Amino acid sequence: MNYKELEKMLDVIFENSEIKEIDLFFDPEVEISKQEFEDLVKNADPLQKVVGDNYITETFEWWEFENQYLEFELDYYVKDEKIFVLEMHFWRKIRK
Amino acid sequence: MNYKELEKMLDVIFENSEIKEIDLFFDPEVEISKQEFEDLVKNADPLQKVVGDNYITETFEWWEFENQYLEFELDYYVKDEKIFVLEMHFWRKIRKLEHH
Repeated sequence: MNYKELEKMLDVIFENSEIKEIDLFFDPEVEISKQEFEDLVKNADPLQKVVGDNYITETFEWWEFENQYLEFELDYYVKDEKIFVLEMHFWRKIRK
Repeated sequence: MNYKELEKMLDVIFENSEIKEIDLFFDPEVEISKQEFEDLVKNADPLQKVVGDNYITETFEWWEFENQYLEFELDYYVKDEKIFVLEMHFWRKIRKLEHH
């Protein structure tokens, strides 16, 4: 699965506000380049990064409208100059 | 959310075998016509349909290759001849040969 196919999924998640929550699990892990990862979280606000034993979990958010943000979390690890994505999660949340 | 957008998401799930599981929750519910629904499950094998008090849960599967299948389940309810989808789940499952 190339980053381009992932971008097609992201278009659907971002562009349809009725998607309250979506969870994606990959097996094998999806491989993307350093640039694609920075492109992936382009214009997002980095929230938390947790260096786990086996993988890193990072959270980001994009403002959508009003006080509603699209939150994004992924588990991944780094090897031989590539990012291996275990899973992705998006949820629309209202900030207090 | 238009049926084309839903169809766009399915094309990705179908064409990328690395997608082991996908869970989608809608709020508000996504409304599709009965024709769109049948088009959605065009070549799938119906596996189960459960009519509960508040919504229907229907499950389908498509054979992919060998003993590997793509399972699809959704919760929906019917009003004025239209289908309101609450949630969808997809998962790739291996149906193993069993019992000695």
